[PDB]
Amino acid sequence: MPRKGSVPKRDVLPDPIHNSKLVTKLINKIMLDGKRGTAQRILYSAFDLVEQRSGRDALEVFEEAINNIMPVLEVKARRVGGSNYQVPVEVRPERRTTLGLRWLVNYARLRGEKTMEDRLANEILDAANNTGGAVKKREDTHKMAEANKAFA
Amino acid sequence: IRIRLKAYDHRVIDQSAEKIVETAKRSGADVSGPIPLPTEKSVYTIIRAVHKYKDSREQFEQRTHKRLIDIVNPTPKTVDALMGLNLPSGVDIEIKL
Amino acid sequence: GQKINPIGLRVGIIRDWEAKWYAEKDFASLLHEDLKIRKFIDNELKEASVSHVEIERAANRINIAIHTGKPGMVIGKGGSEIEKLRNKLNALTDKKVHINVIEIKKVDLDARLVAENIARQLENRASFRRVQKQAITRAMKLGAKGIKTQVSGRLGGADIARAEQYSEGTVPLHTLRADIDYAHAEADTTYGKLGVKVWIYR
Amino acid sequence: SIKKGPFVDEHLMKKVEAQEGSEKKQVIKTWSRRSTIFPNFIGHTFAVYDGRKHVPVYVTEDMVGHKLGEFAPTRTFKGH
Amino acid sequence: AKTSMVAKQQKKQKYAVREYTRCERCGRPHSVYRKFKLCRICFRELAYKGQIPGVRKASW
Amino acid sequence: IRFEIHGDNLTITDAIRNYIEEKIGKLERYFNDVPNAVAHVKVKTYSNSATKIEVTIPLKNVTLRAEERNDDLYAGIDLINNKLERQVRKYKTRINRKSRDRGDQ
Amino acid sequence: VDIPREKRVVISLTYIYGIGTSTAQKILEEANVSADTRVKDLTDDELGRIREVVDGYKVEGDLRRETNLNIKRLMEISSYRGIRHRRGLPVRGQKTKNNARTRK
Amino acid sequence: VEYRGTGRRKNSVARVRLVPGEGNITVNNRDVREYLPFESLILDLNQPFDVTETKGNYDVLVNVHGGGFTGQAQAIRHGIARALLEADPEYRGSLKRAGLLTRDPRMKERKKPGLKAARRSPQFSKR
RNA sequence: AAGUUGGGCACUCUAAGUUGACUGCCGGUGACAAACCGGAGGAAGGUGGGGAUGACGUCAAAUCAUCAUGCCCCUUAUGAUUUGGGCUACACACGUGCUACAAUGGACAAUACAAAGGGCAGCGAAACCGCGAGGUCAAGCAAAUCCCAUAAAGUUGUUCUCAGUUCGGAUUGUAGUCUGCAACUCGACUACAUGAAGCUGGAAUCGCUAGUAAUCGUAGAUCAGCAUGCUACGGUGAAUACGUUC
RNA sequence: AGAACCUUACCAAAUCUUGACAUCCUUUGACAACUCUAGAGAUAGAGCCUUCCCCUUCGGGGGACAAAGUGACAGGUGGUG
Repeated sequence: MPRKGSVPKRDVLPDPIHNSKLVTKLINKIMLDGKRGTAQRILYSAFDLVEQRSGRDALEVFEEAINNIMPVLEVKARRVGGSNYQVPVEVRPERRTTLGLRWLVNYARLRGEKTMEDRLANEILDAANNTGGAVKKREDTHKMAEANKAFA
Repeated sequence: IRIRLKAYDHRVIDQSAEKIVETAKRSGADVSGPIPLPTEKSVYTIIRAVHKYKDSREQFEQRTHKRLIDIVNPTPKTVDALMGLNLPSGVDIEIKL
Repeated sequence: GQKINPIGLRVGIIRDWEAKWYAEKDFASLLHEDLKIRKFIDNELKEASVSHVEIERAANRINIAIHTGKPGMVIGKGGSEIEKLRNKLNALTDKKVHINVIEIKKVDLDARLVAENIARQLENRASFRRVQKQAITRAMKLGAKGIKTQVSGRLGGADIARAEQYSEGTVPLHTLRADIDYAHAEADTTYGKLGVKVWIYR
Repeated sequence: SIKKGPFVDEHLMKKVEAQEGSEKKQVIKTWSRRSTIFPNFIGHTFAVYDGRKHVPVYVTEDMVGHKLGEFAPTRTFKGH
Repeated sequence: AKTSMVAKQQKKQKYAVREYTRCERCGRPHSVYRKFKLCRICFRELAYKGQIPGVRKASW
Repeated sequence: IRFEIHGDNLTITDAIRNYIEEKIGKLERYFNDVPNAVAHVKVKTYSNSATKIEVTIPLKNVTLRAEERNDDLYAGIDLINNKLERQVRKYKTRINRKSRDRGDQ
Repeated sequence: VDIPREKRVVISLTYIYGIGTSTAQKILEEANVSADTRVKDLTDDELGRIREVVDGYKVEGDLRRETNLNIKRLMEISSYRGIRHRRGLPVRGQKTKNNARTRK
Repeated sequence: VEYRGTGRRKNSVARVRLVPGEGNITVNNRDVREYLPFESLILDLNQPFDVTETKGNYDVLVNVHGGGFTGQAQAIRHGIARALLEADPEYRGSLKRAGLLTRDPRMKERKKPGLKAARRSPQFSKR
C-alpha cells in the first residue's frame, strides 16, 4: 500500500562466511533468474582473487570499495513543467546502500573477460582504488546533480 | 474382507459407515473400523460464455469419498449385514469375500 | 450485471441433489436415461403442477419421486394414472420399479410453480403488471418472506425488450445460508418468447 | 506407412492389370491419392482428379520413389 | 443441417478412423466430455440445475 | 495511421479507401506531432433504418470516438471529421496549460 | 582433406562438408585417435588410417554433388515437393504465411 | 532419550528426533553435505539450537519427506524447534523472539484461470 | 535382496470426520468518538493468504452456428448422399507466444530432491532386441498399493576459451518409427547430414508488491494420431515503493 | 479443450425427391436382418437368415421390418442478436 502509508520493510539473513548482511544482498542482486547456488559460488570465487591481489580480507575490501560507488546527491524529477524539473536531492540511507550495489554489478557485466570469476573482482579492486567504470559514473552523477545546483 | 465404501457426498458415506460398523459389532466381529482413503477428485474447466469468451470461465469438480471396512471374524451372523442390503441411495458397496 | 442462478451456489452447500445415484463404470449412458425421463415426464404431464423430480438408482430398482402441487392428478382415480405412467416408463428403460409420488403444501410458494402459473397468464395476454403483482401480494400472504420476479422480452407487445422487476422482502442472493429457489419459464405469446424469472425465500 | 505393406489403392491395381497385358490404353480416370508408384505402373496415364478437373499424367521410371497423388496441383496459385 | 449430422453420427460408419462424437441433446460436436457426453453449454446448465449427480460448483 | 476498415454486411469499395485518408487521415496528421497509431472504421448497415459509421482512434492518453447515423457514407464522414477535429483540440488545450508562470521560492 | 589445425579433432573434422558429431564415434572407431589431439598431434601415420575410413564416406564435397541433382531430379518430374524448390516456398508442407521467412 | 518433534515448510514435512551426543545430522540416513547441495544455508539451519547453545549435545538424524532442498531445509530448523521446546521448555521465548518456532507461513499461490500463471496477467497490445 | 516383509510397531507422518482469531484481551495521552499506534497471549493479528460470490445500471456490447422462436425466405433444393479438394494458399501488414543470440553458459559423465493427476482392452513394468523414435510376450490392476514416472533446474567432476567458434538447429536429402481404410496436398518424432537469420534490440509499450516477477520440468481435458496453446502442478526465487506533484 | 477422411457448415463432381430424420399411418406388402458382381463411392443387380412375441381359436390385435402412400408433412450451421 504505497498511498495508505509506507510498506513494512522486511529482514534479510546475513552471510555465513563473512558474517555480513551486505554480502547476502550482493548474492541476491547477482542472482540472475532465481539461481541461488550458481551465483553464490561465483561470489565465493570472486573475493578470493580480491584476497589474492591484496593481502587484506575482502570483507574490509568490500565495504571500502562501495564507498567509492555510493553517491551523496542524485536527481529526483519534480513536475514543474517549463522549469528544469531536475531537483538535486540527497540519498536516503536505504537507497544509499542499494544503489551502490546496483552500479557495482551492472558495470561488472560489461568487461573484457567472460567469467564473472574475474568480471566482478576486477571492478571491486578498481572501486577499492577509486577508479574503473562503476566509480566514474558516480562522478558523472556528481557532475550532473552538482551542475544544476539552483534547486537545493 | 475389505468392504469398499465410496460415494459422492460426505454426510452419506459417513452415516453408511456407521451402519456397517454397528450391524457387525452386534454380531461376533472384531471390526477394524472405517479409515478414510484419500478422495479422488477431478476438475472440469468449462468456459462460461455462450459463443466467444475465453479469459472468463467456471471450473467444476466432482469428489468421491472413499472408505473401506474390513472384518477378520467371519461368522454367519456377521454376513447378515453383508447379505442385508441397507442405505442403497448414493453409496455402492464393492463386497469382497 | 451477470447474476448467476442462485441454485448453482448452493447445490450441496445448503441444498441437495435432484439426482442422487452413483455409477463409476458406464457413467455416461445411464446419465442420459435421466434426461430421457426428464423430457418424458415433462411431456405427458404438461403442467400437472409439477415442480421438479428426483431420480435414485439402486440394483435395477430405479426410483422416481415427483412433487405434483396438484396431487392425485398424476395418481388418477385411486392409483389409475400412476399405474398408467409405469406402463410406458418401464418400457423406455428396463425396470423403472417403485414409481411413486409425494405431496407438498403451499402449492405456489415453490418457485417452479410460481414462475409457471403466471407464465400461463400470458397466452391470454392480460395485464402483465398485475400478473406480477398477483404473485408478489399472494407470496408473503401465504407465508413467504422475500419475493422477486421479472419479465424480459417483447414486454407488453412492443418492439424493444424491457426487463420489469418488482420486489420486497429479504432476498439475500449473496448469503450462502439462504434457501433461494428460482425458476425460468418459456411463455410464448405468438410474437416471440417471453422469459420470466422468479425468486422466493422461505 | 510402415515397411510392412507399402500401400497401394488396390481398387486401381485391379484396373491396371488388364492394361499392362495387351497394348495399353492411354487413360484411367481415377483418384489415386492414396497409392504409391511401383514399377507395375510405368507407361500408363492417369487422370488424377484434383478436386476440380482431372489432370492427365503418365508415369516415368524415375517416379518410383514418390507416390501418385503428389503431382496434380490443387492450389491454383499463380497469382502474385 | 443439424439433425442430418445427428443422423450421420448414430449410424455405424465404414471406418474406425471416423469415430465421430457429438452430444445427446446439444447439436454441437466440438466440446464433448467422454465421461459425460455433454456439450460445455448444457453441462454448465444441468449442473447448476443439479440433474447430474454429485458435482460441486467451484473454489477448491 | 493505418485504417483497419471492415463493413457489417457492406462490401467496401476502393473509392472509400481514398476518401478516408484525405479527411480522417490527413487532418489529424498535423495534430499529434509524434504519431504512431491505428484507426478503426466500422460501417454497419441496418436494412430497417440506415447505416452508421464508428471511428475510434486511440492515442497515448485520450482516445477519439465519434458516430454518425446517416446513410450517405460520404456526407457522414464530413461530420465524423468535424467531431474528430473538435475532440483533438479538447485534448491538446488540456495539456497545453504547461505555460503557467510559477516562480520557485 | 582441408581440416583446420589448433583445435580438438572431435570438432575439427566437423569443419568439412558431411561430418557432424560422427567423428566422436565413427572416425574414433576405425582410427586409434584420442579426444585431446590439438595441432600437436603427429597425425601423419594417423592421416592414413582416417583416409581409409573417410574413403567410404560421401562427405568431402561430393555429397553436395548428389544433393544438388536430387533437387534437379525432383523439379524435372515437377512434383509438389519439387515445385516448392523452384517457386520462395517452404517445401515440407509448412504454413506459408507471415513466419515463413527463411525461404523468402 | 528421544525428543521427537515435527516441522513443516513449503509442502514438505520434516519429523526429527533428539538422541543425546553431539551436533551431527543424518538426513535420510546420509551425510548433510552430500545431501544438501551447497552448504551455505546449513549455518542458517543451525540457528534454532544456537540460542539454546546445545551444539555438542544432540544428534538429530532427520527423516525428511517431500519438497525441495530449501523446502527440506528451513523445515528441520523448524523441525527441531518443536523438539527443542521439549528439550528446553523454558527457552521458548528464546526461539519465539528469534525466528524458528513460528510456522509454515506461506506456500505457492493458486494459478487463476484467464491468466498466464499465478497472478501474472498476460500482455495485451492496445492500451 | 530394501518384500518396508514377520509382528503389528499406530508412535510420529499421511489420509479424513471437528475445536479455535475478534481489535476477544492491554498500554498509549487520545479523549472517550470510533479508529489508528505499540505490545503480548496462540501456530497464526488486524477483512491472516487465496478462491467462489459481481448491487442499481452503462454499452440497440457479443451469439438467431450450443440451443430455443417472432417474422421473412427456400422445397428436383438454400434441403440431401458420397471420395476428392479446401478451411494449412502468399510480394506482404499488425497481434500473441516458443526458442535464441551464451563462458552466472555449451558438450559429456556421475549423483539427488517434488506435487498434482490419469489408467471401463486402458496404463503397460522388469527383461530383451534396435543408434534411436520403438517392436515381442507375459509381471502386476478396473487401483493410498500396479503402471504412466528415473521430474527438470540443481549438485559433483572433466572439458572447449571470450566469434556468426563445442554459441542455435531454422531449412533442405537420407530412417521409413508409430498411429490410424489411408500421412501427396496435410501429421507426430529421431537417424546420420546440412547448417541460415541472430551478438541482448530505436521511438515506444506491457506484466508484476513474496513464495509474487522470473525461470525449471511434470500432469490432465480434448484425442486413433497431434499444442510452443489452454488448464492445474510443484522446484528454485530476486529487486523495489521516499512519496502524491505529474 | 485436437481440420489427413469424418469433423465441414465451403467448392468441384457423381444422383436423390415422403427424402439419411420425426410424426400420424394405410396393405402393417411384414426384415432384401448376410455374401458375390459392377463401381472414386454412396448406390445399383442378384445369392438371402420371410419373419417375430402372447392367446385366443380364427389366425387377428400389441411390440411385430418398412416395400409403397399421401390428407399431411419434414428438413434449412438460409436471413435479421
